[PDB]
Amino acid sequence: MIPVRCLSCGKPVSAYFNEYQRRVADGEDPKDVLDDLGLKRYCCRRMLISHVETW
Ligand SMILES: [Zn+2]
Repeated sequence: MIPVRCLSCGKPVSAYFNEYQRRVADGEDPKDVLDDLGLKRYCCRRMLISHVETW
């Protein structure tokens, strides 16, 4: 997960980032993944679901 910025808000998103990747890959609703990812506060998601530079 990117430092400084908000990509967790308390809970790690890296381990979950795999879910987003797998889902978004096949074509699954990422926002739904966000629910699974477990990223408190949308302040992170809003940046993730859009950017979330997984590369
Ligand atoms: Zn946050």
